[PDB]
Amino acid sequence: SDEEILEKLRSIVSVGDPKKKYTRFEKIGQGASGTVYTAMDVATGQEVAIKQMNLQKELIINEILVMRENKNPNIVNYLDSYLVGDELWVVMEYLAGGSLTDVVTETCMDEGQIAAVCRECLQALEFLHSNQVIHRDIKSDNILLGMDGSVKLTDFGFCAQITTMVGTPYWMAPEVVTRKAYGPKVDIWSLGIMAIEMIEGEPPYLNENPLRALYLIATNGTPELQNPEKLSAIFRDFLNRCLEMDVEKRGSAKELLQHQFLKIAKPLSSLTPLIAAAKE
Ligand SMILES: CCN1c2ccc(F)cc2N=C(N[C@H]2CCN(C(=O)NC(C)(C)C)C2)c2cc(Cl)ccc21
Repeated sequence: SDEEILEKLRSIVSVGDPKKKYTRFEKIGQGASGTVYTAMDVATGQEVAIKQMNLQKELIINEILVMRENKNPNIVNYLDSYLVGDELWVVMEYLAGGSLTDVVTETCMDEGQIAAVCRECLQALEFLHSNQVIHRDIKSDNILLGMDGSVKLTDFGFCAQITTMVGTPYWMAPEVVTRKAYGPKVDIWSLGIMAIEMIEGEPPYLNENPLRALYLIATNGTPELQNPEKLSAIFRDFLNRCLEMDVEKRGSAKELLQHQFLKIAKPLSSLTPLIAAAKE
């Protein structure tokens, strides 16, 4: 029953006032789905991320329980949740070293550094997909980095869902653009686009308006590289497996974690000078 659901939700969310438990709020994102802030956990002295969502309920209960019971080092993990009147606040981890967008727009990554990042992102995807969660918004903006090179996937555009056109145009799979065929493989396509961001600094068609880019992806399908000859055969093979037109042929996160390209990954510490240079 209706009221028995609101009482179950009230029993699952954390006790306390998040306006008192968190301080130094700084708005980092906003859209029609909600607001994202960074904040300081008063008790722990750790920087956190907080998503605030209004009325837009039994699904909420299972979704909260799933993220509270399932943790992974390559995602910003659920820390707490609160009901503030009609709003639901979700507190999760945060990394303040910067985003992969900062790194790719400011610095040049080598194949060893791209392989390390791809591996960490693939581990996050494998975890989410095993919990029937499809991200739908994989892109460099959603990869937070720690100063030590640690990698955490976030969902600050509110796209992830347990299995309306969702995502960011340049990173969308063709089957999402043409028929909204969401599935784990759209995250693999998006990772392939993010791997292109790491080589060229941008996804394909970034110079075009986002709506035209949809028409370019729907017609071109598998995007072409500017200078493929500058890449190893193993990296090129990894990209082809991520950007396969055939959904079935496209590699899963589990399969791609076995790819020979990831075997050349440099330690995550190799990203620290890029993070530092991208920050300033
Ligand atoms: C905040 C942790 N979080 C997560 C981190 C980083 C990400 F990139 C995605 C992501 N999304 C998850 N679940 C989805 C599904 C439902 N949901 C969601 O906020 N539900 C409400 C609004 C709270 C009810 C997003 C997720 C899934 C698992 Cl198994 C573990 C942690 C998760």
